[PDB]
Amino acid sequence: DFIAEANAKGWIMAGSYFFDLVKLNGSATEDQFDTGTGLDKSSFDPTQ
Amino acid sequence: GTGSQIMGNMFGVFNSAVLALGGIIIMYTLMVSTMNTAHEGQMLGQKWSS
Repeated sequence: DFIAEANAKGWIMAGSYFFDLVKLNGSATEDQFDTGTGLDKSSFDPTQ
Repeated sequence: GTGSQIMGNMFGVFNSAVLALGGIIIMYTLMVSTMNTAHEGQMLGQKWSS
């Protein structure tokens, strides 16, 4: 989608699309477990 | 090879650009050649054959 906006912008900002171009050029030249559940924030103390 | 054809397209567009520019230079040198030919009176210069 950035191509049309780049056309609207011109050339004095071309490099701002650099990595975008990269992740396009790759596309032409080329289970998970939970995290942050917060049971670590729990606490147990026997001395109480 | 089999790499991305970005070179092919960019060389084509830049090639066509320089054809347009260079051709404009050929019109320029063409009027130069013609006015030299008119001034001298002989065909297309005297240093090179026609």
